[PDB]
Amino acid sequence: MKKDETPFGVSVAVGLAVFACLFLSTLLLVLNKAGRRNK
Amino acid sequence: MKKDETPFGVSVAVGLAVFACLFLSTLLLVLNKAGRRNK
Repeated sequence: MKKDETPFGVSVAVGLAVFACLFLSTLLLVLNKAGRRNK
Repeated sequence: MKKDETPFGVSVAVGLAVFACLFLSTLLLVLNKAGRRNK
């Protein structure tokens, strides 16, 4: 429940986070909309 | 051809990577097919 939190690869955490953030945003909208949009 | 390679957030890089990996796998699959499935 309680642990440290030191800096480790900023550029890495930034990029990776952004990517993961999009993945969660896409799936979230997919379910909410419950309907894929065609061309 | 020659670059550094020091440790930086292992548990973080591992988890984040996995997440991003799945995101790319999903987009690649849907795009690869390039065709929506009807009822």
